[PDB]
Formats: sequence, structure tokens, C-alpha cells
Amino acid sequence: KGEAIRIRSILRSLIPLGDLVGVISIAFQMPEPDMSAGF
Amino acid sequence: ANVVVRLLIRRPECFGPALRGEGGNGLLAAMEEAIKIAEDPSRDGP
Amino acid sequence: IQFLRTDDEVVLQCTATIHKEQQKLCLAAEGFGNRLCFLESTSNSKNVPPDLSICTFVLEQSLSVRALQEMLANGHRTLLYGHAILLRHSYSGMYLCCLSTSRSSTDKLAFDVGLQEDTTGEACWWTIHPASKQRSEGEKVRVGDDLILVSVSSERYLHLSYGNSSWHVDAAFQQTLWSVAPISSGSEAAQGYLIGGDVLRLLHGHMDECLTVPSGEHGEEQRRTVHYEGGAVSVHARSLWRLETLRVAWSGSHIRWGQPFRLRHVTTGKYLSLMEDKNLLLMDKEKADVKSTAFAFRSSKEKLDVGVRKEVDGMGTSEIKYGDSICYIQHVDTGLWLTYQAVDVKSARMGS
Repeated sequence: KGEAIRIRSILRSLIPLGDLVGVISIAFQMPEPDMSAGF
Repeated sequence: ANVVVRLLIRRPECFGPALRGEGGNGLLAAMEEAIKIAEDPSRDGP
Repeated sequence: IQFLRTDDEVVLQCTATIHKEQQKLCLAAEGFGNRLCFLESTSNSKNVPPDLSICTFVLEQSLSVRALQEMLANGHRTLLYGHAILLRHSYSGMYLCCLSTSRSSTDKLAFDVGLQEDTTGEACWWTIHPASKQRSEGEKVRVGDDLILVSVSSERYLHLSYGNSSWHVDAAFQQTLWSVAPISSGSEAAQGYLIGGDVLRLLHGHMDECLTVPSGEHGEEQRRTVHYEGGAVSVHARSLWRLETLRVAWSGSHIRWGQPFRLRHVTTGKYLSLMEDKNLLLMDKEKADVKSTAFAFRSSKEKLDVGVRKEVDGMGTSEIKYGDSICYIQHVDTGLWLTYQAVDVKSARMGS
């Protein structure tokens, strides 16, 4: 289907891939307990 | 999904200002700013 | 009240407010050498004439979206809202389309529009949508109606993205009111009659003296001079003069007697102006005032008619022919008339 390709292209133009991998790479801290209302 | 995407692309202000628009760069900078706002208690409700 | 038919030249004009100032712009494109489209200020024509030859577009065909999908799977029709039109460049011959590239990094969601050779694929056709509440889907379009163009594949509006110095049109998700102005409705234009917005040559009935300029044998100071020549120069490219009508609507109408028009030399791109301190010369569009460049055609030598007609809404009536027609050029300010001289000295007269 072509409209599927168009929607996927729109989503890719909105959200790039480098942004996605950079956001994935944050390496959240893992703790003495901490708060679950953060990242 | 199609109509939701149509509406979200016709109205660009539904996305975050630091991700979409001529201001903020993108999701990376947006969420790093979000993390630093979370880290500094000077930008919350006392 | 005239309905937009098929196979007629139109202009994609739009309004833009910058510096709190209103301006009217074309959707124009060079085509040969540059695929992307740009803008052309159709307004403010008293000092700078716009390039209508690249402003105008022709409606090649007009089919609905479902008929287009069936064509993808596999006279003069009228234009209705919701159809999927096909816009072809008048000069470059290519077809207006939506390129899959993005030049402006600011609007990371849009594409660029341009011209392409082939019509295949759904990345070239455009759909018209109503822009006002008075008008809805499925009604006939008329002259002066504001519409919205949407791509078929890109599904993006022909947006007028405002920039600091890049007034470029894109396929974005912001509607932009694109008014349509007809040029030539494809009426019964007989083979041999004069149509506005055309390029032609002027010869003599008994001397075949063509109005030319010096060739590239010298520089622009020499090429700016205007004179008469004969012989093989009649088939050269440095002897073509294009008549640009002042009005942007129906600029490709039938040329009537006594109306003003600009004389352009398509070989160098300069306009034929007249300064009272000398003879006529060629000046670029940046300083081509209408009071110095607008000339008119008369049937006789008198001044019987000057301030008579200002505009006529329509294709016009067939008056001037290409075969047998004896016209006289006349300036709007001075009213002078053409005369051939013998300024050439007898030293090398016969050979030059």
C-alpha cells in the first residue's frame, strides 16, 4: 500500500533516527531507594 | 491512525515546542532540557 | 463567471504581507537549468515587469482522483472542485510536480516543488480544494476564485513559506490561497492572427528590413543600439521581439489597436525604452518604467485615440493578422513614429 509508505515517510520526517538513538542512550541511574517520579 | 496523523500534521502546535517548530532543535535537546528541569528544583511549584 | 476549462494558460498568483505591505506574486519557474520553483512579483509592474512567460501554466488534463488511480493501475473538459489537475509549464514544457527533496532545513516536514519531464506516477498531479465557506466541494470554478492546491502523493499544501530572504514555495501542511488568473482560454484563435504575450519579428513590405541589434561581435554597449538589418538576419535569434501586455489577467489576449505593451528582446533580456535625450535603447527590467517602455500599435499616423480603453475582460476580438497588417508604433508619452534613415556614411555603406 502506498498511503502506508506516505505515513511512514511523514513519521520519519517528523522524528529522525539519530534523535531516537540519542534519546535511548541516557543510561539512567540505578540505586538506599530513590524516587520513581523522574526519568 | 490515518485521520489522527492528518490532524496532527495539519495542526503542528500539538507537538512539543522544543521538538517541532522554528525554535527548539529536536527531541534530543527537548528531553535533555527536561532532564535538567527535573534536576534543578528552581523550576517547579513550591 | 467564466468556468476554467482544460488546455488553457493560467497564472498561480497569491498574496503576501511583508513589512506590513501587500504584494502579489506568481508561482514561476525557470525550468531549463533550475528545476525548483520561485516567486515573481506580478504586482508593482510600473517600474519592473514580471516574467509572465514563466508565470503562466497550462492545465494539461483534469481527472478525478479515482480516475487518476485507475490510470495508475492501468475535447476541453471543465474544472470542478476536488479534481486532480495536471499543471504543465508553458515555456519549459515540463510538468509542475512535488520533488522528494527538502532544501529548506527550517520546515523539516515539507518538500520542494518543481518541474519534471515525465507525468507518470502520482507525484506530479494536484488537487483543488475550496478555500472559502461560500464554496464547497463539487461546484464549478470561476475566474478570480481562491483555491488550495494539495499534492496527491505528498498530500501537502502548496504553502508559501515565509523566510528572511528565501521566499520559496514548498509542499507544507499550511494552506495558502492561490488565486488563478486566465491568460489564453484556447478560443477560436485563427492561424495568423496576433495574440498578446507572443514573440514575433517585424519586416518591411518592400525592403524586408528587420528591427535588430548588433550581434555578439561586440560588447553590450554596442548590442544595446537598435537599427534595421536584412538578409540572413531575418532567421537569426537576435531579431525577436516579445509583446508583454500590461495587465496580468488575460495577458495572452488578442492585441487591439492603441493599447500599451512592453517590447522585450528575448535574446539579451532587455526592454526597448525611449529616452528623449537620444534614440531608443535597451534597459533591463530593473529600470524599465512603463511611461518609457509601453508602446502601442496604430492603423494610421494620427492621434485620434489616446485615452479611450483601459481594459476588456475576455479573450478579445481578432483584429491584427500576421499575413497582411500594416501597423505603426507609437509611444504613450511622446507619440513619435518610426522612420528609416541613411545615417550610414558612404564609406562602407554597400557592405554594412
